[PDB]
Amino acid sequence: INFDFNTI
Amino acid sequence: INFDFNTI
Amino acid sequence: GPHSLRYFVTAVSRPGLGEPRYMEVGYVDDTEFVRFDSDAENPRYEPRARWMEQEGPEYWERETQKAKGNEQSFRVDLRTLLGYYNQSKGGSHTIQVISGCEVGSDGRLLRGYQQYAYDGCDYIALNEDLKTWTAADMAALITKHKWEQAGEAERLRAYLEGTCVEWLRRYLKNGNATLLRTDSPKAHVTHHSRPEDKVTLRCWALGFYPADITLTWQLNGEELIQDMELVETRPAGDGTFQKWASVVVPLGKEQYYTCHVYHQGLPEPLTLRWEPPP
Amino acid sequence: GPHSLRYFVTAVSRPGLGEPRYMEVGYVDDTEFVRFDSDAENPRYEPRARWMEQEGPEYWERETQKAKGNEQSFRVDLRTLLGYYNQSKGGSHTIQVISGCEVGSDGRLLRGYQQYAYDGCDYIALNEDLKTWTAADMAALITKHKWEQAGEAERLRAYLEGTCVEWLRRYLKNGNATLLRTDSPKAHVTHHSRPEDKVTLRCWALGFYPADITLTWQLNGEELIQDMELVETRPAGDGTFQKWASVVVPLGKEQYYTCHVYHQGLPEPLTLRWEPPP
Amino acid sequence: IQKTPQIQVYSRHPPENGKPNILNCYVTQFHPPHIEIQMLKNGKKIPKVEMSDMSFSKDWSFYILAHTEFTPTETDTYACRVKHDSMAEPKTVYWDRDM
Amino acid sequence: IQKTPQIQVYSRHPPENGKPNILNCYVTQFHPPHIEIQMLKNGKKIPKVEMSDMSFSKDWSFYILAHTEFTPTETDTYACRVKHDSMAEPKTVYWDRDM
Repeated sequence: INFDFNTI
Repeated sequence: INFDFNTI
Repeated sequence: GPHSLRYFVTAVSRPGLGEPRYMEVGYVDDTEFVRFDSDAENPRYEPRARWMEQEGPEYWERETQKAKGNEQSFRVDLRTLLGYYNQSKGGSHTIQVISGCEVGSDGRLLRGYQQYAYDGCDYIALNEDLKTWTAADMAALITKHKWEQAGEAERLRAYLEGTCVEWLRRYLKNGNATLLRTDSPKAHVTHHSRPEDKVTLRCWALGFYPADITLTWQLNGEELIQDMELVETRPAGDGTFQKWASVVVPLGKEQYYTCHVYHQGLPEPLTLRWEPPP
Repeated sequence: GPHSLRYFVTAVSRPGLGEPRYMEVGYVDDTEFVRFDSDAENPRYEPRARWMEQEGPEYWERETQKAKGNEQSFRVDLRTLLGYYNQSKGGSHTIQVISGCEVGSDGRLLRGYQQYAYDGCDYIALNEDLKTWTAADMAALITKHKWEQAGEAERLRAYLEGTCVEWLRRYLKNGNATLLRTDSPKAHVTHHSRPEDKVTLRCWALGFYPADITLTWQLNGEELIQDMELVETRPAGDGTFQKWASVVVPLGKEQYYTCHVYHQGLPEPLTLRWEPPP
Repeated sequence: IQKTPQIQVYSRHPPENGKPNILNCYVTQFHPPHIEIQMLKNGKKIPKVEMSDMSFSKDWSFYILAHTEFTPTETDTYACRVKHDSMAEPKTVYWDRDM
Repeated sequence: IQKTPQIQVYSRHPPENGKPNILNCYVTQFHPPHIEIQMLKNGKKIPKVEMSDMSFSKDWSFYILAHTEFTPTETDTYACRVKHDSMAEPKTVYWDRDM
């Protein structure tokens, strides 16, 4: 499964 | 890296 | 050998034409196994390796919703980067991420990574240590301090050292611990005219998997890399790949040259020469 | 061997054409590695060798900021020198500085220096003791006073013994691989028929690097030096250098002369003779 | 920071005149990902050309395979035409069955 | 105190008639830094001429390299022309294949 991304 | 110059 | 779980992310703005295109593609050892594409009729996480059909509807429902949430982050990233780089709201821009882990044959992590790119240029990257970031320009510097402040690297680290690793093993299970499916290359040489006291010998490697292969031309034991023409390996479109290497030789010395094909599916590398049809 | 880090600084006024043109160029062992030019689109410090791309955005930012500060110092310097020599407001003038350190193989400062010039003439230089200033003329004495008492001898000594030496080591580290490259000259002799009775033999050295080279002609053991024509060593434009040395000799005696090519890239000096072409 | 597409045109199976085959146009090493690919028979557009999904590689550049069903003959010329912003003009690469 | 430009005009590679090459014009030993350099083909100004960045050396004098793409033939004349405060007239230096 993928990472939960936050914003740059 | 270069020198920081003051004046003449 | 070693093993990998990588996710490749793409978000691309297209001013005027609608909302950002958003894609998530997963890979187990270079093999694509899931994919999300926000331009699909019904945007959901979809299996791409038939061995993924093992997972329950919850998996798909929950990774779909994860994709949707990622889409929002990247869509906001796009907006943020227009601010950082003083770029127009009317232009088309691209964010890419490659994120993943490589675990060893023993099942231990050998390397976690996460790399960002903006319009095709490195933007920011997590270091070997899983603790610090490497910014590539002034804009990425702003990202690096925000994430250092938020401790984002500790949270990414936990994913890479744990979640990523466990599902890697898990996916390796379903897709067989080290799925080296293998089609060895079928090779042959063709013969073609050149400004006419010269001829071209072309060595073909066909129907092979996986993509990794090496062809060489030898003259009396030596490898002719200067003067060999090579094409980049290419998909036949059916799951297998093709390659060729050619060499220009004097008319009448065709039998002085040998082609060598090396591939993990070959017990022994292939040796071949031009054969005038018997 | 020994090593050097030097900055070459240029400020050129141009009343009637806008603001002073300002440039910094850094050299590691006579190899340009960074440059700032106030006339470029978006002026900032730039890498000039591929091995500088290692330094991240913090480095580029900080050195750009210091360039922009140096520029102001030097703009003010131009005005001040206009008056020190009571010159007109509409004339163009140049200030140059050479500044940096040469260090021994042991890593110890073999000598620090900082030379200024006005309109191509020496203005002031710092002494091989990093303490005193050799002024070259009139108003350079004023300057020397100011840097003596007002205490700039200390700030510059520590840059030169500390900061300068420290960064030189680092650049070599990243550099090394490329810095130490050496291309040996390819050489040959050409023949040119002269004011009738005589001929010119010209010894060429091509494709070599670095620029350091020596060419001589010999007539049976003895060197002609006091009698060759020779051109200044010149760039090929691709990163290598060219030179030739020529001598006038009697027709039919070409085979009595030998050309010698000395270059650190050479196992042994090259020795060559004119050859009647195939 | 645009990247110019590289292109190969080639069939899936060894070409034999009169025998149905697949013709490929494999486009790589390009950025940004927007791209238009046409396939042509004797200078005329082929209508039904399939596009694979777009993927990208470790160097960030994109790649894609376009393909269409064809029956090679002795004289029919086939080509692939690619329009991309890296390039002043649309680029055309002709099928050579020996390649 | 002003310094007079020195000039050499030479090709990057061994001149071969009809073979694309690079013609250089290397200007050294000059001060002040302002200088105008043109490359000429048969007395006429060549428009596509690139200029390196300017450096100066240990004696304070400036140097720069100008170069242009060209293809020598048996009869074309090449030259480099330099205008500079240190001189009353523009100084033209002709390309010599053996220098």
